[PDB]
Amino acid sequence: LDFSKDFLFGVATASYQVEGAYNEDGRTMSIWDTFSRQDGKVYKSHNGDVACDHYHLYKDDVKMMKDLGIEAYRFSIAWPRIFPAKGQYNPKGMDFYKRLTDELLKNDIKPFATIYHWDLPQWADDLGGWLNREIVEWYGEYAEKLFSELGGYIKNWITLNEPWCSSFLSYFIGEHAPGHKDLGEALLVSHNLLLSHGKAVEIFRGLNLDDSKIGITLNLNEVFPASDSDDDKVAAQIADGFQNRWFLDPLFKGKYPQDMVEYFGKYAKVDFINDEDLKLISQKLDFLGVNYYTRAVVQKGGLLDAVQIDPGNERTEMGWEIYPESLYNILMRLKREYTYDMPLYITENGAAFNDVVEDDGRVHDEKRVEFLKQHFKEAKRFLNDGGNLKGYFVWSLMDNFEWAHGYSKRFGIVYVDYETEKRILKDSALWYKDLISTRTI
Ligand code: NA
Ligand code: NA
Ligand code: NA
Repeated sequence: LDFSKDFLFGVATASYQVEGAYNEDGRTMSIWDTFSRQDGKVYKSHNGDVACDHYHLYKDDVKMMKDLGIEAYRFSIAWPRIFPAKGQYNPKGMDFYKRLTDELLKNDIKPFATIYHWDLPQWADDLGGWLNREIVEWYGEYAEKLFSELGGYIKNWITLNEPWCSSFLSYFIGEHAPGHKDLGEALLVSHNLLLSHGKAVEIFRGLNLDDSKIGITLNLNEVFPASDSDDDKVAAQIADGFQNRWFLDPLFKGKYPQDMVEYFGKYAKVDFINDEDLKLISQKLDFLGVNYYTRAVVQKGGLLDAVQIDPGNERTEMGWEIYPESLYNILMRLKREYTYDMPLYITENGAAFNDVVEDDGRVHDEKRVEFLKQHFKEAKRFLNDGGNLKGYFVWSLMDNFEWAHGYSKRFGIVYVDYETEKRILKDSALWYKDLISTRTI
């Protein structure tokens, strides 16, 4: 077999992107409910009030996954369902994740739970959010409650999804909630996110849950200089430090990357760095989840102003270059520089294309079939070169709410007709079903 029977073929979603039921069974608003109601923040003022209605349709969706042969399901847990007010636990919110995970297990699907996938409760943001160091304790209490109530259901835990997005994209670029534009704030948020991750790991190890694993998920790219010039080499180094090393180094080396500490320090405070915090941040993990989509080609441009070059190759509807070799290059880089023999999962990879249901009732998404084929071939090549890849989760199970793009970008292997909430298997889902069945590519 190209992929062993123990290899996990998975799919992934996130709570606010698919669940809907935004005001039901005690759920209160997250920063994204609020953000999507602010004019100009989200495409056509789309929001996740209803999304895919997965909260109500979860049994049908699990049956769909079973019929595809899905072996693992990565989802996130909505903090505002579990603690809809500070210190106020909501058993009805917990009950959803129990019946969801009970359904998954009874259909032979391994649950992978993301504790935080960007839907911070509005009550927490009103108290300062990720800028308030006290969030470390709020997050730890939330995580401990999940570990204690769901530890018999879920054995694979992910603390945070893509902390680069929750920090720089949300507080510096301002495209994501809460939408600040302040480099110093983004840097502090990145530190408090990592410290909160560390607190959850410390709680996790103290519980000593049998056969349970914990990790984190990072979106990673590969940065190419546009030319062999020294200017473009420095630009690539900064861009690589900004996207990848700012998170990889504290997690796996116990130290922020010094070139970036000095670079950022020309523009903002970096005084949050201290030894005690970096010891918590760098606690040993059981696995690393890698979210990979594309590379960047950069030339010198100013503060983080590298011009992004278009190398003229095929792209997705996001404008992201289709460059499968960087999946292998990034996995090898981790093996050789950061994670060594530690298990790796691809916790997201996928693509947005202009999907259309044709008169035959089918979605002939050939470009997504070819995209996934090329990237799974690179995963296979990593394995046959000795990489410790344990699974691969396609983003996404279904079309969903794509953050600032609303519903205009479709990432699913399953098409959702939002008017009816009908699920339509795309050709990529049928291709994936065959890959799982044959384990051959
Ligand atoms: Na939602
Ligand atoms: Na809205
Ligand atoms: Na580790």
